[PDB]
Amino acid sequence: ALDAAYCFRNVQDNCCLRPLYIDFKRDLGWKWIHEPKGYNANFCAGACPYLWSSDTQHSRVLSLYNTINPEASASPCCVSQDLEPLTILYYIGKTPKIEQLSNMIVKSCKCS
Amino acid sequence: ALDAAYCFRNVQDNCCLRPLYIDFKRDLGWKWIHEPKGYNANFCAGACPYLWSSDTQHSRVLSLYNTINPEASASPCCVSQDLEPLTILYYIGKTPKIEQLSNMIVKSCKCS
Repeated sequence: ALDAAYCFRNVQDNCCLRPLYIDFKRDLGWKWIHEPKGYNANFCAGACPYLWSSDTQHSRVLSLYNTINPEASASPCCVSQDLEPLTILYYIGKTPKIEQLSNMIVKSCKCS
Repeated sequence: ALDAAYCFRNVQDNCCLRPLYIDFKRDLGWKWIHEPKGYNANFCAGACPYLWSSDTQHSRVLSLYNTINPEASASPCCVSQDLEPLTILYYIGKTPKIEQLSNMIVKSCKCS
């Protein structure tokens, strides 16, 4: 899979999972989230050559088209595949609010 | 939607559907497909600013992160949303083969 095991601690140009830890206050200026203070959002980035983790038939065809005609700028894109949720705690005055946000953390990537 | 109505015949920088007709033989060198001779594959391309057709919570958060820190190269990507199939006819010797390929044509885009 295009996951941490394959992707982290390898520097490759093709589509792969890239690590990214976001500190809510420091990076986004969100001072209102109480816990957690940050999380491993991660992201997907890299080239999508022919048949490299192709999502659909369209990704397969476009990955071949883009190899032949790169000027078209029609390459498939390296995007999230598997994601995980994140539970946050924030206050609303003194009313503690707990919310489970789905699809917050990316665990694997694909060429779509 | 980020579809033909909004996107074609407008030249915008943000994520949008882009037209692309592929001629099998001329563009891909696939001489073995009998009908159709080509089709409207189309593609998705363009910038993903904060909240522009955000797919998941991760796309929402990363679109804000990328606005503040563009060097990170962590932007969400403009990718297919709705797709359509395409039926092709090809021969295998003199055995006509008919296949319906799913997700061949892109009709709308999203920032994922």
